[PDB]
Amino acid sequence: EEEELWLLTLTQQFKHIQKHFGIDLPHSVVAHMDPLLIKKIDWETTNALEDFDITLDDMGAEDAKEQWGAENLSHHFLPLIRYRRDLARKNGDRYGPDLVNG
Amino acid sequence: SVLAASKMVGAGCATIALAGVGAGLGVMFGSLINGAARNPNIAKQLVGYALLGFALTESIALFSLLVVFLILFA
Amino acid sequence: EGNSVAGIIKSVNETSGANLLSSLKTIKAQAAPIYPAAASSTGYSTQAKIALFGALSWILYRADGQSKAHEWIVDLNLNVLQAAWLISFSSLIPFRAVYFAFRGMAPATASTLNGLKTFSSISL
Amino acid sequence: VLGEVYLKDILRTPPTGAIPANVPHPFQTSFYTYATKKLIPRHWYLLGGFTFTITLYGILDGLRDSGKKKAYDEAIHAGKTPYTAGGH
Amino acid sequence: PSQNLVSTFANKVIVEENLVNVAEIDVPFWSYWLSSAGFTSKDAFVKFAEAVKPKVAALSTSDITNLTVAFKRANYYDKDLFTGIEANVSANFTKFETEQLLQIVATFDAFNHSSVAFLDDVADSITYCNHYLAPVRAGADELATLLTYYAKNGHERADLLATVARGFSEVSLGKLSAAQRKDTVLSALKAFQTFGFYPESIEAVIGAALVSPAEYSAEELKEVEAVKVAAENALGGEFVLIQEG
Amino acid sequence: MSYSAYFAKAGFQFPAGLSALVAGIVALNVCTGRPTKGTKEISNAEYNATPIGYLQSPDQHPTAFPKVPGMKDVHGSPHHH
Amino acid sequence: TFAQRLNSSPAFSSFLLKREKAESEVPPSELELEAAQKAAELEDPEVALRTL
Amino acid sequence: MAVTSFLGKAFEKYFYDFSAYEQFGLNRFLSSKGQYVALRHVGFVMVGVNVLLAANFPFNPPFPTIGMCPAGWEGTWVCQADKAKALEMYKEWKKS
Amino acid sequence: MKLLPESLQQEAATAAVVASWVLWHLDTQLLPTIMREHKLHACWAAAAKRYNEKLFKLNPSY
Amino acid sequence: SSVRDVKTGSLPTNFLTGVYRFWRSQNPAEKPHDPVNDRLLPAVVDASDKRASIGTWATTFFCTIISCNLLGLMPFNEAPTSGLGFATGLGVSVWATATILGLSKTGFKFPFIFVPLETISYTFRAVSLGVRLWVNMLAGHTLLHILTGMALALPFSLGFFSMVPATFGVCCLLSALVGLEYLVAVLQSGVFSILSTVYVGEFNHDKFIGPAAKIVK
Ligand SMILES: [Zn+2]
Repeated sequence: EEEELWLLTLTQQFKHIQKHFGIDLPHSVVAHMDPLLIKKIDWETTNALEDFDITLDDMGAEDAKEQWGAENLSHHFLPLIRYRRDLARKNGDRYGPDLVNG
Repeated sequence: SVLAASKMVGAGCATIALAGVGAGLGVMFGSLINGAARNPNIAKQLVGYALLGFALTESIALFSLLVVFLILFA
Repeated sequence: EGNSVAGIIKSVNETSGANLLSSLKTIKAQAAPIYPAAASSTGYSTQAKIALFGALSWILYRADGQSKAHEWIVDLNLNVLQAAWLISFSSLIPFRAVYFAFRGMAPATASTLNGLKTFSSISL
Repeated sequence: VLGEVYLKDILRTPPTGAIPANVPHPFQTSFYTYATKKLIPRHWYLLGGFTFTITLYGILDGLRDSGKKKAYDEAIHAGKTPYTAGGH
Repeated sequence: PSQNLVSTFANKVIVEENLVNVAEIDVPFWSYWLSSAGFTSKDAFVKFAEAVKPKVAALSTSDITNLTVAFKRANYYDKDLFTGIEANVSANFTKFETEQLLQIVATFDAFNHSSVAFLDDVADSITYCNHYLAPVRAGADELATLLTYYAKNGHERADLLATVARGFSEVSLGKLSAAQRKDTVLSALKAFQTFGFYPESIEAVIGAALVSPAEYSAEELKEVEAVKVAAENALGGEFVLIQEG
Repeated sequence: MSYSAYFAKAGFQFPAGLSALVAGIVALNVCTGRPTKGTKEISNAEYNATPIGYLQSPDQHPTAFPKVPGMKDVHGSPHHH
Repeated sequence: TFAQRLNSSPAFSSFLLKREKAESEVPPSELELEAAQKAAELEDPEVALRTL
Repeated sequence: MAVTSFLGKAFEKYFYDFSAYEQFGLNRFLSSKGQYVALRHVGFVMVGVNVLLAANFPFNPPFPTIGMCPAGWEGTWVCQADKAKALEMYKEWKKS
Repeated sequence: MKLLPESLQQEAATAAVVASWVLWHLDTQLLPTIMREHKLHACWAAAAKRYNEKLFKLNPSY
Repeated sequence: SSVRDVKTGSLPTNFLTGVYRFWRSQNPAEKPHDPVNDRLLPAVVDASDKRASIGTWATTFFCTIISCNLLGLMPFNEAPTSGLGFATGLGVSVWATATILGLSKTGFKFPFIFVPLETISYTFRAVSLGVRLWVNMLAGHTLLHILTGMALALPFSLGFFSMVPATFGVCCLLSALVGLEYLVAVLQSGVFSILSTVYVGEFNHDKFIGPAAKIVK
């Protein structure tokens, strides 16, 4: 139970989204549950890249499409990253993934 | 009223082009049936071409009918 | 409005061992999403009544102008010929199949969400 | 432990209290952001096309009005009626 | 007798004191637009800083970047104010966009103001809280300012380096003028050599110094060739230029 | 449960900027510069001189459900040259 | 099941879809029906603790 | 007590439940349901045009007659082809 | 029957107003909503494998 | 300042998603020679920046034209598209949009007797794109009005309930004509937007600023 809040909130949030998504989920409940994903989606519509996943399909870029999806949901690991970085800071060490040679 | 008389005669002679465009449109749709019979796996693509083809072919009818209007009600 | 899983954790840690199996259903019902119940049925909206009265005023104004027109009777019969097709579309169109075809038009509704799996986010 | 403060605005649970307001897009908020971010940088070709068609149709209205006024002028100069009255 | 009246009205009511006294209601708005219009006087911004100083911690992100850009243009550094602005950025870092953070980091780089927590929150916000193509819309001078900021403060964040290395390309460096491109390439190559991080997009930096080496001096060319050999060793091959075809 | 009652709570709502669309169409139809179809801009002395029925042309008032095509509701200006 | 959730959705309360059922378009699988039964059985958390 | 609730429920019961293809037992006369929908469409058109023509008549039609009258107005004021002559004939027919 | 309207410029401006309103409503009200749904589903479907492998590597529960 | 709430998976959202993805698929992006990665991602983003939004424009024109075309078939209503200025203003608007894009690509420079002949052949697209849709809408309404008069004449001069088979046949013909008008409304909206996409995709092509320097292995 050192990090069970972060894993269990990921499980619960995705279970609610997957349970309700194409059926009756409002947009407000989505933007409440995942505000940074909605922010990264709104950046694409704002910066005229609203067809970017269509462009990556037209260019045949499956690796870049995987990177696009993974970089949009990359904030789901940010609470764990900040928690482990603060743990390593209190222990006096450095966080491993932050370094180029880690 | 010889001008209006010639307007009726000219519009009636003006719509002869709809014959040629109808013969061409029937040729194109018969070839659409043929091309669906040859390769039905792409048939829903071919119908699209047919519609696009019909599109441009139809325009040659409407430039006929426009002249008819420009003969009749100008 | 705090994290509901944090409330689950606090409520489970706050119970005693004798009270746990009794209180699990209430801890489940406390941190469960709000699905707001149906309110009392009211009158129509201001915008709904504006839409219906504006549609009726447009229909009356257009029928009046169609009556004033030179070929008035064929105008009023064109209205019958169009209303016949609006009637027949209610009988012909397979609205369930049309609904699910439109659901297949969008990729968000064409497939299920393929996302987080259980074995990755498990916490033993 | 990993507290709730690490999850603050990153990751939320489904709402238990009430359904919130929908988060607006920046274009839904202001027309200035839509106009300067997407309407002018992306759709100025369409706006120039509409401007060209309104300018051109104003030119065509000017030509039609000039021809109509010319016909009216020679009609009143010839001494005849420019318009047919009709029967009521 | 109207000229003596307009001379009495012109020296007592329309003054700088009533200008900075009507500018107290929305002070990041007024300081931003007055600094853009050119009004960069020190004493007005001394008044402006103690105007914002209570209500900094509850400002919006647009008002924070407006106030920070305004104090960059006025060149007035208030340590308690920028501690408040840094605490605002560190408080709700998820709301800030990448362009706002690049303007804020440019102001914090003009002065030598940094904390470890502020640097981690800006890097977390650019990397995780923002779109991964937001460095592409940035402009390489802003990203080089951020790279030199993190290099000067010695804060090593390889995820942020992999994020802001995306913004360096032929496009963003081609948008710059020649002197500004030389300055940006020198700053980015120095920061990448400091961190020991050589991404696949460093070559678009290196190429921007080697397609046109007429503006570069001999010691700068030695620096660029040092980073070029280091990137050749890191990326695993030799550096060629591509022609038109 | 479900969010069905949440969406049944909100009534009918217009498209978001429909007032601007109706305002643009109405401002195109009323701000034309030219006078109303059928009417002619006459002088104020002529307008105050003539009665109502003489000022109304018969071509602008067609009969509602005319028994004969071309019936007009009013007969305007029997005094003419 | 997904079909039951579609039947409880607002779209099947609308006038042109009042008498329609989503099972008639795509019926649920045997795995989906047995998993809906299993999830209804495990909705009691004490039963889930005892079962596990 | 509400009017629009009863109107919605009544139109639902008329739209979905009330079916004159089975209530009148029209499956013996007609082949299928779609044939009934087509014939009810054309019957709606026929009844509508007859109600309009039947509604207001006798009148001089603006649509071109094919040289046929209603069999009671050979040359009164309904079959007149010239419109001003038909108008004055309508006037001397309305004075009666 | 007349082919030409009373003003061609008025009808052209009506078409421009209607199409520009459809453009603004599409870009502003419809396409943000469409892309919120579509890009949520598409981001999850594009990142399922990488996300689950990264979370499987981070998870110390096994 | 508060926006409305939207159900995810609504039928208008799904319909407009399919329509937008269609008109976006009409002009696909070109595959680069290099593999798409973080080195190539600003080149891809700038390629998307230089490409005109023909998906948004074609969806705009499709939605407005199918809305007016279907307005023509509602009772007490005529299509706005059957007006000359409306439909031909839309046509000249698409032609001028394609021309303004192509001129801006060539540095705002206007373009051996092949050049006036190709100029007339290109300039006739402005006439054809609007006159096709306008002529089709005008012809359908005009044909229905002429046909309706003949049908009205049959029960006006043969009794209201005295001639059943000929009135039934001519009303079958009229009803099939209105169904054809529904088909022509949908088809001419789709045709206008497809020809819009090809006319602007003639000028949508631009230069790909790829990598000028690389590590070879
Ligand atoms: Zn009509």
